[PDB]
Amino acid sequence: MQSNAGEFVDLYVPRKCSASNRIIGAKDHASIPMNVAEVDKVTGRFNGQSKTYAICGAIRRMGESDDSILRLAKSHGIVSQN
Amino acid sequence: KVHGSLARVGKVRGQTLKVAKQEKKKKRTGRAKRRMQYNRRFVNVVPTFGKKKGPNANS
Amino acid sequence: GKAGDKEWLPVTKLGRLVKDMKIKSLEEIYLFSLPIKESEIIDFFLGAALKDKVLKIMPVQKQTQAGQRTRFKAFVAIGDYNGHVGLGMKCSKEVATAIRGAIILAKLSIVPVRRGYWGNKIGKPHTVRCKVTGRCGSVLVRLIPAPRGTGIISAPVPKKLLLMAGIDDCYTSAGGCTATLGNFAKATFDAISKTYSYLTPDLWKETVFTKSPYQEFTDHLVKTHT
Amino acid sequence: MGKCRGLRTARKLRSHRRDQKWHDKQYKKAHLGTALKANPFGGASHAKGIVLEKVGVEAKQPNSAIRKCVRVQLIKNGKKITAFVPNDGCLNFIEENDEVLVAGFGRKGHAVGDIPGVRFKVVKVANVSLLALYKGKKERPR
Amino acid sequence: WVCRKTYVTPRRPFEKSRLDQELKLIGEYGLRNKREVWRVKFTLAKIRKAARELLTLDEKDPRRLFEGNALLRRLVRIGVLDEGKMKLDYILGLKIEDFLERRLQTQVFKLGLAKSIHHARVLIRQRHIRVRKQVVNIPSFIVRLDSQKHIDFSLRSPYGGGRPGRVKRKNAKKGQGGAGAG
RNA sequence: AAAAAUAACAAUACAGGACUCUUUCGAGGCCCUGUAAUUGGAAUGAGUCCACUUUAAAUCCUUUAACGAGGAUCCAUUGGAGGGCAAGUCUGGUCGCAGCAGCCGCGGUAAUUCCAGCUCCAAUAGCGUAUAUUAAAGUUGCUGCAGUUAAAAAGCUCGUA
RNA sequence: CAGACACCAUGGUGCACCUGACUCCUGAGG
Repeated sequence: MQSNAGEFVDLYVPRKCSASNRIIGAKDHASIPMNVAEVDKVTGRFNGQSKTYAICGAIRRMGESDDSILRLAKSHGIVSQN
Repeated sequence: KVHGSLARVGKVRGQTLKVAKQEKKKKRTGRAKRRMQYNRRFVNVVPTFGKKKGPNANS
Repeated sequence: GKAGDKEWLPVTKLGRLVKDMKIKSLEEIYLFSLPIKESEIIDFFLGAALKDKVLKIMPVQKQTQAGQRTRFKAFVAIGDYNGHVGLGMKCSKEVATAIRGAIILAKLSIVPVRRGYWGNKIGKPHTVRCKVTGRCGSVLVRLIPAPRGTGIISAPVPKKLLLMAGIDDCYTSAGGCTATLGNFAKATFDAISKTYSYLTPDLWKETVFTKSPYQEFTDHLVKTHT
Repeated sequence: MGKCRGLRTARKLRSHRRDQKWHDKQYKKAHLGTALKANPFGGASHAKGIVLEKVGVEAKQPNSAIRKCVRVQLIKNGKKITAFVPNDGCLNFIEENDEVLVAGFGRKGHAVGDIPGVRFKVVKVANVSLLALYKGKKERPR
Repeated sequence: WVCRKTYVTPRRPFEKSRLDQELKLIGEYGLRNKREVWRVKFTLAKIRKAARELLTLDEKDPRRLFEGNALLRRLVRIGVLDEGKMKLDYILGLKIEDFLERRLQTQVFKLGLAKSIHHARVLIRQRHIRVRKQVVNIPSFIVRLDSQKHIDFSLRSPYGGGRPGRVKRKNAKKGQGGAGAG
């Protein structure tokens, strides 16, 4: 949370989400991301360089999360048989 | 209830008598006394002795 | 005479990283939103300028099979004056024991409270950026930001919490039951924490998310088990 | 909640609030003038009367004591009232037809302590202050 | 005609920690009582409210401009506030101490003939100084900038020079009646 | 309603802390705060008072020759100290008696609530008390109330204002 | 489930109680 032209107030900058556009606050439970490994393709065999999605308390308790992850993953690629 | 009869009055005061200590010193006037409380409490003897203790406590 | 001691026992990845100093502050942990189940982590990063205030020492009871039984319920609040605070309740057989456990519980629960401004933007935060409300049992405390030099205008029990919170200027109104003190402190505790939970337009700007310290330090944290 | 809030409903709010105001006990007693009519304070603050008689009152439980009151008829109000006599062994200085200045207690319009029918306390005996007699600043002139 | 109080009474009569705070201010700045502290509390609260009002007025508005400048100028004249800061935001940050420090008593300590925040007050009240060629008998006063350049002994205390009263002469006759034996 | 006096400063005798010396103990050391013993100069009007002033004429103020502080004094009070409530795990006395007590409650013999004394606290030339009204009180709820069960939806529908 | 199933009233009281600082200090040596 900035003050003025871009002075830093603040204790830290929290994680956000894009499955419901709501911040992960402050020490909350059921808040974790999900590193899917990339594969380099064509020759196979995992190469880095994680794709990370941020999952909040809210989505998980409302049993959304399964579908959400696929929408997020597909939209930016890449998984075989899409 | 309603009743009508007074009985005993000033029973305790009929056997307690007052006495006096007089003065070594006057009980202090205005500004001087107000200043004196702050000095006696804090600037003396800068507090380092004891804890959890009243100004008239026997605890 | 008497003297303290300290010992570290990890049962989890987080404890090992803290002592090894791959984590240097609680802020990292809070950001990742991972639990803290070891008091030593808070002690190691701070362990100084932590004031413990016992809010009440009040007893409660239950009736046992033969005559009465009674026990002491203690409320302890902890916090630095830099924007971190905790609250812990413990009930034990004696007064001393109840407070001793309560302190440990208070440290564990330590949570960041966001600090902001009334309208200012220069000279560093003196209040909160948003009005935050918390409810406990039909008591509602509403914190409203106040400008500089106003001071904390609150009842003694919420005022102490606000002081630790780093809110030096605040208007409050509390409505509901005023006889109950454990509820009053709890409701104020709910309110202060809620500042991070508010999304401001200064906080909109988005981030690419953690890759988790568990995954990244995985190799490091083989010691005899990952 | 439960109220009207249109664009012309000023009149309805204004009168509804007025109508409901009267329910409250604290409001009603004062506004109907009941307080003046029943109790001698409300429309006065202090009142002087002549002592009718000295009463001993074998105080209603809880608390076992003889409370000891005086009965006073107030000159201004014209009402007979039993008033507590405070201070230790201070009953004594009251005499029948010797006046007293009476004032309210502290509940206001309602009985105090463990004793019903008393809601007033004496302040001066012989118009020269019971307090001053008790301390011994001043003497009883009568 | 019309009259007004210069002090304020807070809503809680016993509040131990605050009472201690107020006693400490009295000690530091040599005051008579809590009423002296309340006197500053009343003034300071009004200054902050003045500031706060101005600050919520629209900018480039005659009323905000004219009264803003006036409030600032007054606070700089008495040397509470400095004009290298000089806006509403900074006025809010002022506290009770900042006023007390610019009083006549605390200047009479800082230079001149007092030895303490005790002594100073008694010296002023006993007319040992002029501020200029003008006696001042009031220790709670608040001097302006260029009035701290003229605090000096009086000609009506006869040490530091001045016409013999009856206190210098009293000391003379402890040598001519105490030691003169008559 | 306004100003804010009824003493301020050293000395010494002590209780103390930065500084120095000493292994430490201890001692020196400046700033003093109190508490003795009294003081030493040094000050000021409260009173007292020629003179000048005030004013219709006066008074008082603001002006001043000559006077006015070493102390239990030139000598401040009014309530509180069980809880709310700041300050007695007081000492004597009483013992559910006298009283205390807005309210909650004390007192029936080892009374931290009484009655005195002592000490301490709070405000301080003011403070206590009674009472009206206001705030707190979102316990009248426009902003901003509650109505399943805590006080509270008309038996139900039509229906005009 | 799918055997039998009756009168019976009354009665009083108090003290449950609230704070943290590890020595038997070793005492030939130390």
